[PDB]
Amino acid sequence: VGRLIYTAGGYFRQSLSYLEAYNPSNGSWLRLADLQVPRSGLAGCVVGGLLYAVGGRNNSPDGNTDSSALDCYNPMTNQWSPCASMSVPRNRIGVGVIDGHIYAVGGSHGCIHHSSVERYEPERDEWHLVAPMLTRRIGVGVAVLNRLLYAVGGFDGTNRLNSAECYYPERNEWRMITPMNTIRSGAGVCVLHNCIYAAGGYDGQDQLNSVERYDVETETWTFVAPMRHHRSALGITVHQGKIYVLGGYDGHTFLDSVECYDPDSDTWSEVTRMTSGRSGVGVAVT
Amino acid sequence: MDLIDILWRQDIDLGVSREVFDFS
Repeated sequence: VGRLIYTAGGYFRQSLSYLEAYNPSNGSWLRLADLQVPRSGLAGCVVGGLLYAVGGRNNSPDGNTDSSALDCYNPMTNQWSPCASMSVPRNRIGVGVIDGHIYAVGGSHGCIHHSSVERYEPERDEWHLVAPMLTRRIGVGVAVLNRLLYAVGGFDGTNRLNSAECYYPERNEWRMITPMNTIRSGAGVCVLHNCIYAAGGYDGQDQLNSVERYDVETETWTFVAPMRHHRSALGITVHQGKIYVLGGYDGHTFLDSVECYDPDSDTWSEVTRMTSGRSGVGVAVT
Repeated sequence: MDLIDILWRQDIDLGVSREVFDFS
């Protein structure tokens, strides 16, 4: 009956179509309706109890086609529906929700690494561009806290980034925040107890296990306990006050590992694994 | 610095192989 963690898409041998739901109360997994088009490097989010899958790329034996798609999944009917596509394809997109609107941040289309950002209004089924980031970012992690949206890390097409910036929707303005301690592309970014977390990622050479968090009051990033496994392109979400990380690539393997961070004890637990290893998933909870 | 290298570097941290981006 409780909230489930949804994982959509991803990569193992080619881009994937899986939608599976995880119940952290017992570690069980439920396979649901496949996405209509495989994609890796997508994002997931939830608005009004509906799951959305946004952007990515279909890496298949035929091509490497970037996605502009937005698809909506209804857990009560187990059906995927197409929504309006974005202005441009966005592989390695970041997504956050403010007041019921979905913001699509950065990502790539062919050789283009975007700084542009657009927002979707579910009640009108429309996307419109808003102000661009100060930095081109793909592989960027996004989280929203008290109606400010953070874009953390990523890759600008030449440099992996430690920098981060914040969007102020009432001013349609982006402003740089303090940079992270570590360069991270493909990290998992989320918010928990008024801190923005960046877990794992890739610094240009190594997949990382380290985790740091940005305290909005102090404006400082501080390391917390490292995950049990190094990973980039991991899914991440918060469920019942704990962070969950799912899958990723560790420089050797496609992980099926899921771990759960308890912020009181500052510890990571190995919980029940994915049904198969994969990286570049979209995740959300409801 | 060619287009295969640029596309692959967008997914290198998923663990995707460069070979996946090269079609003859």
